Amino acid sequence: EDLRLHLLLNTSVTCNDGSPAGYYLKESRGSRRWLLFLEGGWYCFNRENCDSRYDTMRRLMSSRDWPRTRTGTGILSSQPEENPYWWNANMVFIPYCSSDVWSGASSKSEKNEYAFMGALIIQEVVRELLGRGLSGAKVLLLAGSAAGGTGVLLNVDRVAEQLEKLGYPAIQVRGLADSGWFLDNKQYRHTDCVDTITCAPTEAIRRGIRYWNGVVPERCRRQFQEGEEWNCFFGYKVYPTLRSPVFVVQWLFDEAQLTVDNVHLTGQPVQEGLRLYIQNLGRELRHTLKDVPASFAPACLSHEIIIRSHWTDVQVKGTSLPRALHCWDRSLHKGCPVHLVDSCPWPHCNPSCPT
Amino acid sequence: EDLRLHLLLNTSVTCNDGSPAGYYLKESRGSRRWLLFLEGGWYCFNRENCDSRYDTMRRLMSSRDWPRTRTGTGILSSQPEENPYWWNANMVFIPYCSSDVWSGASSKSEKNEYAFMGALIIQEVVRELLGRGLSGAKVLLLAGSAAGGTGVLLNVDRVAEQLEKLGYPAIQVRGLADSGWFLDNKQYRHTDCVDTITCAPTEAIRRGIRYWNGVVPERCRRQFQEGEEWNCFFGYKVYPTLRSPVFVVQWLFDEAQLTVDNVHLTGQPVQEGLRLYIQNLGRELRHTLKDVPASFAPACLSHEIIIRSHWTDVQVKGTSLPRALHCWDRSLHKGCPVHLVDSCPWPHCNPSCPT
Ligand SMILES: *[C@@H]1O[C@H](CO)[C@@H](O)[C@H](O)[C@H]1NC(C)=O
Ligand SMILES: *[C@@H]1O[C@H](CO)[C@@H](O)[C@H](O)[C@H]1NC(C)=O
Ligand SMILES: [Cl-]
Ligand SMILES: [Cl-]
Ligand SMILES: [Cl-]
Ligand SMILES: [Cl-]
Ligand code: NA
Ligand code: NA
Ligand code: NA
Ligand code: NA
Repeated sequence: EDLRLHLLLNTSVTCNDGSPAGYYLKESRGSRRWLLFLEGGWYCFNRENCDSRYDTMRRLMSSRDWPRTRTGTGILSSQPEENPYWWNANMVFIPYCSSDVWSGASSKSEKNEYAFMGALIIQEVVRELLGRGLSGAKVLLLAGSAAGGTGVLLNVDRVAEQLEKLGYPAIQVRGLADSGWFLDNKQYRHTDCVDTITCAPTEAIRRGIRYWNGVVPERCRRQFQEGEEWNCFFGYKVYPTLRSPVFVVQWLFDEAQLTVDNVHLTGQPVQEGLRLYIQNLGRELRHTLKDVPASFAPACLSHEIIIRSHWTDVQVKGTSLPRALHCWDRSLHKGCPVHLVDSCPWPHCNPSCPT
Repeated sequence: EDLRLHLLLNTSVTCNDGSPAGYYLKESRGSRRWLLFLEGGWYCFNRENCDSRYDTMRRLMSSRDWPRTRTGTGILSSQPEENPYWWNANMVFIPYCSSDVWSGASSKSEKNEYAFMGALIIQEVVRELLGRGLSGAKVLLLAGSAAGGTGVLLNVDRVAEQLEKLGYPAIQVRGLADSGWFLDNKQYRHTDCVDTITCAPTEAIRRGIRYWNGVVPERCRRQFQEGEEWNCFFGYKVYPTLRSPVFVVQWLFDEAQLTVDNVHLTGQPVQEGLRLYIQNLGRELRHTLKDVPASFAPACLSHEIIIRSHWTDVQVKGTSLPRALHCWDRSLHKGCPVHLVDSCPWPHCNPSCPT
């Protein structure tokens, strides 16, 4: 009933500490649909901060204590009531143990404590799954939440290419990026960049990319000058050059965006300046989605949705996320919308927001 | 949420008493799948017996008191937990008001009290649905239980032809016949044919066909001599010449078959002769399904299944009916069986039978 853990067979490809990376799998032999989900969980952008992460959030840097099984939730649930359209898919959860926003593509240097291999983890999972049924797939949906969402944007075209090169051109590779669409904006009030809470988005990725030896998609890399590849971690910059179809799910007021912007909305009264900052951030997010054909962007203050059990409950313009996703799937193959962006100005202006 | 009643616009096509026939409809604009379900409810084969039926089961002869709405159940449910694969289909329930096993194709004669138009009801429903979305369909599944099941066998190729003639050759017409697969066998002990309870199966249909002016499929009609069209109401005789794919669901020990065979199994001890009769009936039913590629035939004493809420619960050889149906749908488009026939000798030898 649960997804079962498999540790990768390729010993070169590891979590930060060198323990084997892996994936959880629940096979569904009556379906040709595969859902490959990339876990989120922030990042670390220097050795001091990765050392702290290792001490406090070891599961995000090591496979040593991963459980043998995981129950799928939300889009990974095999229960029809929880996942009405896609419950019968082949379900894969790839734990995030690379701290690199799934962008690392090099073996560890002798001058590093940690290895940053997230892009290679994805590649190796895909290769091992080919011997487990993925060879027969019709659709491979690379999905992800938060850092995993950004990971989808960074890896979907790599995966697409990989399957073609390996001899499986009929598998349709698509992406689903949830809560991974950020603005490289100015903080409301500044804090010096010392950790992931205090570091403005541009600065965090400029530092991170270098530390991780992170790679970005080739089609986006071209658009920016040498040393300016950090741009490609920002959805509105990377999205227009993608080859693969990607559906974008994004809360207009994402809690992680607010955190790195040094805004904390807790149900307190706010001053006009903060009001304006927050309203403008929602407008800016809307602006970036105007030409994204397949999107779901409710006016709520939240973070992540697709593996949450109550992902069926939020609606935009009268339509749920699972339905919008189904409509998109059909469009890629009347009364079935795929572009669903709220336009009201403040979080919870949509009555269906999670509470 | 419910299916809503529509009375047919074609005034020539009526229930037994001349009231308008009709259909219940729940549209699902995000699906190209249509389920058209034919209700069962025995038959009447002369005026005396139809008069009694009118007095005691008027709903089966008249639309006068039909409710404005009906909740879909089983395969007609829009609830994922109840109908895991096909909950999102366009749902149509066609009430049985013709008492003719859906075989009547003539206007009423002035020498009759009742009109027998069941084949024409189906045709007229299909024509009216074309203006309601069916024009866009990918799959039209003509399904039915008991008399409706036999109705599927009698009408599926007519429907197929009809859609082609009307200019919609891309719609894939298929059938699902539940509890409509009977043997034209000898009664265990004889009773004179005076009503539907006492009349042996051959005699019932020989009488009925004539009374109804019933029509049978052309491909089967050819196989039998003039006046021997009654043969075509028996699945094992009509099935081999069908053009359309038909999935057959049949309890090995169908309660209606036993009734017309003058057997009543109620959990009492039975004599060896009755034991042998019942065992042979199961063997015979098995024999008739050996070359039916898509079938689900559990060793249970029951009648009907596909619109029952607990249709998900019975299993044969480890597989449920909704799954077998999904596997068949995929086959028509490994680890996905479609031919599922029990081989044990007595009802309830399958532990999953309904209780
Ligand atoms: C092992 O992983 C590395 C990096 O992803 C890759 O280049 C190599 O092809 C893999 N080896 C095998 C045998 O799959
Ligand atoms: C009315 O129904 C009759 C019998 O089914 C049929 O022959 C005729 O074509 C129908 N008329 C219309 C206008 O659909
Ligand atoms: Cl299945
Ligand atoms: Cl390091
Ligand atoms: Cl839909
Ligand atoms: Cl009559
Ligand atoms: Na902050
Ligand atoms: Na709006
Ligand atoms: Na009887
Ligand atoms: Na068996």
